[PDB]
Amino acid sequence: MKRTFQPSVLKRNRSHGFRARMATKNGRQVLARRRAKGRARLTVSK
Amino acid sequence: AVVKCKPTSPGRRHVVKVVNPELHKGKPFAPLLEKNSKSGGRNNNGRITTRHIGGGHKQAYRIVDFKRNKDGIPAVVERLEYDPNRSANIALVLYKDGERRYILAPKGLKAGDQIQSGVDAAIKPGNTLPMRNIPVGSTVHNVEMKPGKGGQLARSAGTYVQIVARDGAYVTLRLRSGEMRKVEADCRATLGEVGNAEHMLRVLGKAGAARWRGVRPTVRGTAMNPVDHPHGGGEGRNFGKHPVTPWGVQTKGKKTRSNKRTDKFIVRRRS
RNA sequence: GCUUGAGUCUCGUAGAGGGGGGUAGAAUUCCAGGUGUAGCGGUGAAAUGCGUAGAGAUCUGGAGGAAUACCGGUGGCGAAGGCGGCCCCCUGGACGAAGACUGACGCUCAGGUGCGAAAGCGUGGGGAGCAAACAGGAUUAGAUACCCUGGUAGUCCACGCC
RNA sequence: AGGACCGAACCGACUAAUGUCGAAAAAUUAGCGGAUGACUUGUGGCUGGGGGUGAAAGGCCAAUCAAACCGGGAGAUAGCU
RNA sequence: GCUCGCCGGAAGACCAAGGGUUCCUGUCCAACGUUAAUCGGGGCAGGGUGAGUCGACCCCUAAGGCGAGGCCGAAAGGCGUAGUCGAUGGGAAACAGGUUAAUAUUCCUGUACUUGGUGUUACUGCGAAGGGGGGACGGAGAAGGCUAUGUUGGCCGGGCGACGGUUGUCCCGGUUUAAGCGUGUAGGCUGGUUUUCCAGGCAAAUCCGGAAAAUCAAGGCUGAGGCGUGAUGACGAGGCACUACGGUGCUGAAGCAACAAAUGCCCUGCUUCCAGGAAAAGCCUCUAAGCAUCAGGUAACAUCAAAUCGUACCCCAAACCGACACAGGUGGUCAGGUAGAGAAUACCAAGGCGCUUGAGAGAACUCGGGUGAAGGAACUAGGCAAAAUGGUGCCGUAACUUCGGGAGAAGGCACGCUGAUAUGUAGGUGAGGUCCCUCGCGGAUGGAGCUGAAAUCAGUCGAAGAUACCAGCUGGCUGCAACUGUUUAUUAAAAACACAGCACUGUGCAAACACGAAAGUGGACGUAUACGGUGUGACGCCUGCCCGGUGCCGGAAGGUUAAU
RNA sequence: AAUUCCUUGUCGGGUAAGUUCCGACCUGCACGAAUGGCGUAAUGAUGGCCAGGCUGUCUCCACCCGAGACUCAGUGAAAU
RNA sequence: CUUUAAUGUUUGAUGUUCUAACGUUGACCCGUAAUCCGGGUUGCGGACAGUGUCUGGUGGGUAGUUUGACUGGGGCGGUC
RNA sequence: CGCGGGGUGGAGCAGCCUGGUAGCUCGUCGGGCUCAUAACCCGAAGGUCGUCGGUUCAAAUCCGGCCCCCGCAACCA
Repeated sequence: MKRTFQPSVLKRNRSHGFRARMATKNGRQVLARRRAKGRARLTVSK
Repeated sequence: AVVKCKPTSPGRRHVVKVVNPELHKGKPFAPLLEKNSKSGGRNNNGRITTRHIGGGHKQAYRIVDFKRNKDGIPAVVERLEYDPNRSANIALVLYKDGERRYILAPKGLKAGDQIQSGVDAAIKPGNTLPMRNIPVGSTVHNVEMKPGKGGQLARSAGTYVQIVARDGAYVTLRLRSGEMRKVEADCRATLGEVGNAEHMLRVLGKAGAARWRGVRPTVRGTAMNPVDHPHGGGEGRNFGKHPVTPWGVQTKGKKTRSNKRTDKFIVRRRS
């Protein structure tokens, strides 16, 4: 059958990107926690 | 007229279409068109506020001159178009100054007839003039609610408003639903009924006929499950609760008239 | 060919003949209001119904639908069914007067075609009054009847069927 | 002309069989239904947790739905094992 | 390297998406591959992606998102105007061949095209976020004119043949050619040109629209293809030639005719029905605020610039998504020969594979299949499974009906090959010749060549001629739902849902209702022949009795009755 | 009867034999008129029954052809 | 004490008129090329409507919950 | 088997609850009306209160046993 992941980098960035996060307080708090945990892949990018 | 197709296929045996030879079989006037997006009954938030809205064939909005803000100028009917948005026909009317403005097409009006707007016009079907000059007991359509709004009532196929009495600054109207109403003395009305009078006999025929029109399937309340609708549940079609709307408010005979401001105008309510 | 048949033409006569479109007064019902007050209404009697939340009664005004007193007559018109307040437009038939004209084109008519009370049916409007079915009150041995209070279809309208 | 007939592409999934620690966390095979429409499909957006959407099964909402997932109250509570 | 076998509307050849060097070369074999491995999408080192014309970026805009002020909200934040983003959309311009171990419409050869900056010359009124035109559009269907493309014929070149015949109506291979420019065609749309006037186009206008005269009868626009040219050029079978034996170098014939013909193009057409079918810019055009010995606009020409990013390979799969080298899923484009209605199917071509475990044996039994004595559902929950029917043309065809159907009802007949009719007909296509002409890609006539059904008659072969693949099982009484359709993705496709239609009832527009603490939106840029809710469910004949209880509409006097 | 428990009710047709089916009889445990009643051409990957055709479904299996199974070499699991 | 009359006065209940509150999702103009919004003129309604606070009623639209035990297995009956 | 109600003149049914006095309609008998019937009018009579037993001064009644009728229940795996 057709699975649950038909990737498209445009939609991937439009709803999970950096600017996608830097738009809401909820988003800015998520990016806040990534730095708090000292993560390398803050968000999905290249 | 209202022609009926032969039963060559199941679903074609119950179709009656109104064919009008006066309809212009060409294209609409480009300078008076505007896009119009269907919404499926979604608000700003995005939820389906009103159900049964979707599908439908893409249409173009023919902006119609309701106000008739060009008084004292004669106008000639060029062609009878077809406006999908309206339930009635529209008439391409070109004034004396070389300007085309769409108007609702009255009953007795074919291609080639003349009309002028204002208090100086002749009492003839199609002319628009303030009600203080219109004879008491006349039959009009497209009555104005406000002196300059444009015409709000009786603007559908074959729907007219009968003027009952003219009392000073207020004229007692008699709407289609039977409700008597008063309106200002300077409001504009339009003689005769609205054309496309045989619209009521269109019997679509197929389920798709209503589908490409723009409506959706309405699921009955007895069919739904308990949490989905006030009715639901039961082992095989069981009812027993007083008929209510999808939100508990009891329908089938409960008045929801609550305006309080227009109580003063409404004389004799529909009975 | 002729002319007494039949038919056409010149001029008038009376008419609820037919269709569409307008309008008037009487009367009823209803709606709001004023006056005013205990019955009203009903019948053989009575009861249901309506009324002190104030009817009936009377007056002012208004919305409406249908039907057109008197004239009206074993009077008139049409093939028949059938059709009457008044008015306009379209139009048919009938008869009379004096002559002219075509010159038997006539009589009837199985099948075929059209029109055709009322009731009924169909799509969409309208609904005052009247009124099947229906409800109740009486009548009665019983009353799914006659009588009485209400009341849907229908009766009205345009277009079709029968 | 047609929600028209027959029949591939396409979408769907009625009967049977195999498979059931499979080739595969619903598929293959032999056939079936629709096939100009209420059709199918690509890309891109919108509606969200007592909310959404629903040709309505209480089905569907990232292999999870009579109330999703993750973190936090929280070492919840357990006369029970 | 030689055969066999398999896909060939794919298991072939290219883009988009998505991956991220898997592409190519040399070398290596511990680990990976379900085995071996000198092999490889594995390891190690190296090489490879070349653009003014492709795409993106860029200009424009849809859904929709964000959104200065502002409205609103306990804060957060929500909504939204001016605006600003946002392609799956519109908008400028390139084709052929050659070359690499891997890149090419990007490199080289040849030949062209588009838009701006700057400058000279000759002319000349130009000039906006404003207006007008343009862009600009639906489904379905029919026909004509063509090409891609293929078969055949002639031409050129090779061969004339390892078992009988084969110098001939003989066999094999090739017979390719673009963009641009020029002509402006089949065919499509629309009547042209001029003068005057105007409450119109929120200001103006010579532009558009409108109303009157004049004059001619054609003008303008659009437009695939063919033909010239591009091109005495490229490519080019096959030899000559040197083999590091992988291939290279050099040379080079013919290169035309007819016919068939698309789902491609003309067609963003034409006719018609209805459910009535994006926007904005580029582009063309008219002016205002103004600026005019200017600036600028138009045209020819010289010249400069056309940046940046992607470009390899996989792209119906061992490289994406399914944990895997997974019998699965994934949009678009080209898509040949014979038979055939066809992209079905069978067999083949181009091209690419033999699916990463093999070798013997020939037991029960399981899965996938074939045939089957006599019988024919006696099996069984039940004809589930298999079998059988199956094509075209023609004849023929019931009950019942809403008069469309039922119906392809059922039930039958003819099909091969050859000859003749007729050295292939009907018919289609159609050069040469002839004639005319408002002389060109013209019109009639004319008929060669090419191509080509089906039928009639006769003959002959087989047990069987729609001989294979492909390809309905039919009829009868009846329940339910009218019907096409939808639904439990992963056990339920149904009599459940929906449906057109009917009924009741709500709503007089700042509409009822709905989302939302609110604003604001949807309802509707619609307004009672309209919209919402509910019930039923085509259509036909109907739809009877009850207002006690419940709910609801109305009436308000009295009784009771909160806050104050 | 998609509704009848008692019931395989009773009668008739169908069959050698019929708890199902078709058609009627009304004693309707407990149908019934828009939570619609009664019919109906057509439609149906629908429910029930019948007749023909057709056959390995079965009577009763037999043989044959391929893929596993058995044997050999290599690699090399699992629930428990 | 009661029946009651004129005046004054005290609050309240109706009806009508008016304009200044307020509404104006009417017309027009300006900020401004901007259908939002604010202001300005004007027309129409008009001390209503609507909003806050208090209050009665309706209220499964929604939320948190209870609905016992013994029982010769549980339910029903029965009983405490 | 259990729960609840019932048994009353010839017939259909009150009264019972909250005990002492049994009522209503049709019906039966007799009379009248009419030529005769019915209908109608007048009048009287007519009931062991299913049955047995107990309690009370007193029982159709209140309680319990049995017979009969009636509605329901007669279950989940």
